[PDB]
Amino acid sequence: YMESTVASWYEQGILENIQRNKLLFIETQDGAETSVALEKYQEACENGRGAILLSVARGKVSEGIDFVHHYGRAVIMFGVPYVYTQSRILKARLEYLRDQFQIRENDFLTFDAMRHAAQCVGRAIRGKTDYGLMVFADKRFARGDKRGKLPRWIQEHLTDANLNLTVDEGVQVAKYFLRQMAQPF
Amino acid sequence: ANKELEEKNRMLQEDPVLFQLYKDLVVSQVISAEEFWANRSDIIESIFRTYPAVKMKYAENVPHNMTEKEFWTRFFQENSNAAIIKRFNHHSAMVLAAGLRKIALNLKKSDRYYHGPTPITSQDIINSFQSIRQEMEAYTPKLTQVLSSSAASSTITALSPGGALMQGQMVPNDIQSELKHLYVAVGELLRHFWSCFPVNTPFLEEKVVKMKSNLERFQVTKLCPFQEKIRRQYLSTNLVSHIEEMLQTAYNKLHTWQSRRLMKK
Amino acid sequence: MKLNVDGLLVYFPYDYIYPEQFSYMRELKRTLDAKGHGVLEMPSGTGKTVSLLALIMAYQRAYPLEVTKLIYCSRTVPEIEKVIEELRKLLNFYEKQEGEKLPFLGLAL
Amino acid sequence: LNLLVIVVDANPIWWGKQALKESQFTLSKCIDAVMVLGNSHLFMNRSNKLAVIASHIQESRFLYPGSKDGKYELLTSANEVIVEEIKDLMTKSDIKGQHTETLLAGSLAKALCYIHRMNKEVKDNQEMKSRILVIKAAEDSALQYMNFMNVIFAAQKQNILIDACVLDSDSGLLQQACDITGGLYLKVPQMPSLLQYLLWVFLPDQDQRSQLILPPPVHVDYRAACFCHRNLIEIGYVCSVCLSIFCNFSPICTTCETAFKIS
Amino acid sequence: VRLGMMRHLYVVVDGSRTMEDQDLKPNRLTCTLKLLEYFVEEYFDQNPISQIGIIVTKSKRAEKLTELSGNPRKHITSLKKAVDMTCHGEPSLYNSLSIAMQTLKHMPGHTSREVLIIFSSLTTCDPSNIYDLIKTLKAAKIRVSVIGLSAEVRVCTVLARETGGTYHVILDESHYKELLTHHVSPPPASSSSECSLIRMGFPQHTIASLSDQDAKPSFSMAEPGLTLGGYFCPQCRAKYCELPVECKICGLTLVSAPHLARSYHHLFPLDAFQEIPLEEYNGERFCYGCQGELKDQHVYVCAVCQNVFCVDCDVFVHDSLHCCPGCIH
Ligand SMILES: [Zn+2]
Ligand SMILES: [Zn+2]
Ligand SMILES: [Zn+2]
Ligand SMILES: [Zn+2]
Ligand SMILES: [Zn+2]
Repeated sequence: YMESTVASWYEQGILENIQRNKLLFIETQDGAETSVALEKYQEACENGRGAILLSVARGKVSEGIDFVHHYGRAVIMFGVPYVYTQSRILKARLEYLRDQFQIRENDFLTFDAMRHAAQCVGRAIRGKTDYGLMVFADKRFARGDKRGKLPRWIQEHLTDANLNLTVDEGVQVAKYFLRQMAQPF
Repeated sequence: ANKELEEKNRMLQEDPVLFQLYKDLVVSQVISAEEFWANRSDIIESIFRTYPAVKMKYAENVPHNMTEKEFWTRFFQENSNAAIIKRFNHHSAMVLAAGLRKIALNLKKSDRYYHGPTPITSQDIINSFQSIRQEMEAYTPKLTQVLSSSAASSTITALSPGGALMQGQMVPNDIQSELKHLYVAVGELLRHFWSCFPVNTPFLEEKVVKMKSNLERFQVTKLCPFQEKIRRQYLSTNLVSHIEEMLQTAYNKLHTWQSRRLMKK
Repeated sequence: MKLNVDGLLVYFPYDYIYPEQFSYMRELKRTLDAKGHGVLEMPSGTGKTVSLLALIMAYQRAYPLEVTKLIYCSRTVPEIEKVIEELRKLLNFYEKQEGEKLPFLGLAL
Repeated sequence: LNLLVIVVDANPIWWGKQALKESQFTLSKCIDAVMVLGNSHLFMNRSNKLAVIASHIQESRFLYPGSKDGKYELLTSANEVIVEEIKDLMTKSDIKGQHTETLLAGSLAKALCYIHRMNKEVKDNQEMKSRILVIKAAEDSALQYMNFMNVIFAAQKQNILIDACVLDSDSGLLQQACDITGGLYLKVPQMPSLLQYLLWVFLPDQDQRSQLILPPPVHVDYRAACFCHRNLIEIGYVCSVCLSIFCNFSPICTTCETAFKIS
Repeated sequence: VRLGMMRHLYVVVDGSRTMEDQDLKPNRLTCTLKLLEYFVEEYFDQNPISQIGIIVTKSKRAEKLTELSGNPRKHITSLKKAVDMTCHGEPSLYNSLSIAMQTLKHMPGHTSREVLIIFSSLTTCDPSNIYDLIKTLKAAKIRVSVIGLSAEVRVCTVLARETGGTYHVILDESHYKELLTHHVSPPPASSSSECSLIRMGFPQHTIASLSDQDAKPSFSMAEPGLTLGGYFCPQCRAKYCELPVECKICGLTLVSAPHLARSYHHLFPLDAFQEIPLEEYNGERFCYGCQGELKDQHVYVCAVCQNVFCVDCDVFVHDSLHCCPGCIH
């Protein structure tokens, strides 16, 4: 899915504009390329060029890496993280949970998505009270079930006013929030 | 390399004033010109710095029985899907690599500010105080006392242009440019002459250049008065003496500091 | 920074703790007192390690027989290195407070 | 509109010296002339407003915040209030031999903040062009230079014209003061005929001052001196802390105590 | 706290594309330039001895819009000209800081070299890494205090804190005014800062000696017509139209006594007056400062004169006059 989206953006002019605005780095399955790309991403973050690191939620990089102040400032989540519905291993794992312990298949699937999203979006608040915003570009997260299964600390901060902001409105509120966080305590 | 010649060619006609003054220093053959200087697309470039492969290809394929339009055409030209991601990763890495080249204050005297650089019996106060206290027991005499016609007329006559308290030529135009040019020349050479004059510079290699500049002062002021003579013998009006003060004061500083140096020795 | 926790008094190296830290410590002490397995969540990536370690050390001092030792597991070795750094800082703080070495050992496999 | 402020230097020592001398000019006549000038200023237009300040060794006091003789009521009130207050101030005054020099910087500071208050209160629709017609009458004090310079620069920033009208003495500090803000400087040598000078040189406002012939400004000697013996100096050696004009190069300036490093 | 009276300040303006965005009510670049005109005039009015320089950076290149000078009007004209600048390209902190460093490297040690980067586009495309340039900046003791716009840039944060400057982000236009007005004042001198005596020259205005006898005609020194009188120099002996100005020959600063006196209030800051709302046995209805009735429940008093001042009086005194009227007595 990441490759398809990247290819579509490349065919259109959006990707070139993104490249002009800020450097772009992408993740790949091979660990060596992942490590090199992340090493360059750190230097880009240190410098004023900036960087946009595209990765996969299930990618080992997402779990291994930890984002701190001036690292992964704004965490973008493109789509709810769901595993493919064809891998037969998950079919056993899921239908057995339905049969025993009485967990609905949809319930467990949404839980597996929300837990993974929280894992991959909760890094920006590592410590030392370093500001940062987590934007989820998916109307599915706006659903009550996803919000309810979301961790309490994120959900309570989340409000109905900004629950389903348009793209432009989200951009404006992000700019304003960054303004507020820029100033000292 | 003839870097000096290249710079002279570059500034020969691009900047008029610089070359005008530099030439003027030689027109009368004042001094050698060596001391003058001794003392004082985007897309292709981006690709050039971006792709080392393109740099090597350009070096090997330098135009030879081909055309730059064809070279431009050659630019744009799951296996392909992964190639795009790899190409962005490599291209961003290349861009980044190209951008990455290998006391609390305390004081003891504050009244000095209260009286800054600006410069500057007992029974008399008592007498004045009592007299002024008794002065104004009567008020509102404005009807006649404040002013009188004779005094008013005297004041108006004083305010007249010939009176007290009220005291009361652009004929040449072409001479203005010549005077400006001469002043610019004087400024240009006085800049180097005064560059290290205020500093003592008690060193042999430092003092050599002040000695040379001091001799250059004589040599330039040798030619200045001839142009002064040419200008003077026109109408004997609107004297230009400010230029003389600069030269005479520079000479006074030179001679006084020479005497001071001899005294120090 | 000695916190008069409900169960006992617990040392803490940093100057201040947020109310969520108080809640975390009290709930954790409740679980240890019940001596029953439980699960809890804390947002901060860092700070939870120091609070948890301090509470466990204080509980060990109060009831050494109740808990034989602490087995603290982390996802990855690069991450557990940060945990051992936090534990070293806490031990240095406690050693300075006490004024002498105590029979306490902590290590990473 | 225009807000005029008359800062009269009514120094009891000097004016009483005149009284003892029994000279023709007197503080009563000076106050009457200032009164006539203010009355004429308000006479110019309804929107115009005025105020008056006196200047004493101790402090400075404001002299200004029916038709018995067939008079304009407002100007009658002005006459009565100024006469009563000036007589009260002159009659009541403590004696302090240590301090006798006339105070002017504080009076000017009061004038400036008063003008600021009036500018704030007045409606934004009408623009106010304030002016300060300082009338000195005695020699200035050396110790007041710093504060007087502060108030002069504040006036420059706030766009108020200090029109000096020194008489019987030429205060270099005051002429320097008015030169900075562009106010006129007139030295009347005929004290009896002072009011004619006001109704010509000072009375016209900044609006019409440019389109009018007035006495040329007096040359200002912007002298500098070292802090040691108080004398003119053309080259000053200031530091980066004191910002003080000094005599000659020294290892360390006394007013700084800094650890200057030679080179 | 030691303060550096003389400071050479460079206001680095970025002609980035992001300046095109009209986040503020007018265009961002136009607003910045319009307010920076006021900043320049006020900076010269609050530090005559100091001088300023503007570097405009766009399209990855930095150009000196105006060299160091003591004339506010020339810089104001440069600002007005730049108002119409195209505003296309990308800035380069390395290029801008390198130009500023090249110009400021030969500046005297005693003066405080300062840079105020009005950063608009968060991106910084530079030929070379800026962390290396940070070391040279620290070595050269050039203070750099960035003012970011709509972004908390990390590289500029480290730049400011490491080099000793301060970092800020614009909350709004009103806060932008406050930020620049605050930066107007001289910064305190730190341990790295050093003070040294500086040669100074005080000219005197001169005119025709007597009825244009032995006159001193001259045009100017940086279409000037003949001038009967003007300022001069102790050493240049070259006519100068306006003061204060650096010598074109001597290299010595020419400046009059009032210009120096304008900066004494910095050495003598006014202690804040305690604000007491209640009357507190203050039976004087008229405010001493302005001789006006106190229409609000607020009063200010000194620790020496113990006078009474209203809100407007205290605000004006602490803002512009920089001295207490009654407490002068
Ligand atoms: Zn001396
Ligand atoms: Zn000093
Ligand atoms: Zn000079
Ligand atoms: Zn008041
Ligand atoms: Zn006071």
